Amino acid sequence: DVVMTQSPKTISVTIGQPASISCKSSQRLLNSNGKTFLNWLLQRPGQSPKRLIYLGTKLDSGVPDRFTGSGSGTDFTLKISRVEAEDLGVYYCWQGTHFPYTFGGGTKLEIKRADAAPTVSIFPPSSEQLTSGGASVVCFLNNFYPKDINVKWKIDGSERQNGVLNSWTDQDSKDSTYSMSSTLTLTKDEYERHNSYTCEATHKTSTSPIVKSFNRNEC
Amino acid sequence: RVQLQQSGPGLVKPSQSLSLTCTVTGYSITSDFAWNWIRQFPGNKLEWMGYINYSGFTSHNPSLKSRISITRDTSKNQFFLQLNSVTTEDTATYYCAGLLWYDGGAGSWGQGTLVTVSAAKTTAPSVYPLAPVCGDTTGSSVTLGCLVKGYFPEPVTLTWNSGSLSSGVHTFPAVLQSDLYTLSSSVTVTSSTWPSQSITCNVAHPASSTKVDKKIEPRGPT
Repeated sequence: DVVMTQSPKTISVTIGQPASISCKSSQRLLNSNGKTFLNWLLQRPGQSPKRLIYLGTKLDSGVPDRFTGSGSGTDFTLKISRVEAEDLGVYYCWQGTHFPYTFGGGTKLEIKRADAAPTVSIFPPSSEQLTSGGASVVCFLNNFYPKDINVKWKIDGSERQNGVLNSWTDQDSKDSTYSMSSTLTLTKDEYERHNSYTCEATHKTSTSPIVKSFNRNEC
Repeated sequence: RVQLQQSGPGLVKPSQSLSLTCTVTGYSITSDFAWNWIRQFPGNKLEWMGYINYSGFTSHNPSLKSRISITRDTSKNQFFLQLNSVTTEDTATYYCAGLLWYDGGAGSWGQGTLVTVSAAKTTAPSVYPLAPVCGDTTGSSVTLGCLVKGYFPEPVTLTWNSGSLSSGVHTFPAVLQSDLYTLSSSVTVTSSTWPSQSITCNVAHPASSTKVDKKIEPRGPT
């Protein structure tokens, strides 16, 4: 099967700057009638892949003319003349000249922006959940940049590492930031035994962590 | 223009078959296109499965040998996927996608349908309100949230105020543990608007036919 190799794996680009990414195929993609079945696609966060370029060099239907495909034979390039935040996502190449048809592994376009500290919010277990046996404490770390961040949980000032589950959003095209949710799950009985709960976020916008806490049984 | 939509069961037991439908609107399936099935695994990995074209001719990936059938019903303007002998390795988002036969142009994909291959039981979620602590409501914005816990399989849908509240929302990828998923969502509004303008998270879990509309009540007197 034809191997489609994309590089780089990821690219970070400031809004208004160009981008270029490469797709190299293990066999030539020209066919016996002069057509090159090479497409580029973009998959935006939470969407299906969508058309961009086809026939190697042709803009597909309705696609912004900021996208240009070039190349022939085995070596293809996608250029964006000036990046917009909504261009972020994973760009794929695809070949339809040689059965079975194959896709590249994807190049992720990230938008570079100014640093932003997270907004940190902590939430106690709901009364409804406490009637059930379990107790989840949730911390949101929202709208930060760059994407690396660390969260630490404390119960009555002591670090708790077990029972924590984290989840991360993809980059937002509206403000080019990232967000994270961390949930600490305990039994209802262990939660009701302790008093203070703390979420600490460490990020490069500040030298000391951002700390949000509550006491159980206080509003 | 052509529009595609997948449908079919989202949870399949190991060793049985997945059976999906693509409904095409805006174009006849007997004209111009190749009608493809493509699946996406965790990791940006896309696999072409096969097509049936406008004349009924088919082709499929040798990676799926003997397991795949792609068919059509022209009276319904639909085409179909059957994949038998499934295993957990077939858990993927399945897409239908039409590309023109002549040039590969005009590619149009459905929204995708998750198929989970698992023996685990369907379980409806509990939807818990995340009400802000008093001390974090005195600023110019306030964050609230919703915790959707203990469901299987994916997906759920989650909106705020019936989709009328869409800015300032972060809905996070679900986490799986012990064959159950947990998802959270946050929403941030101008603090002076709350609690005068209520905020409700609307959760639906189609696989269990369950909906929860949970209004977020302040901590403190309500």
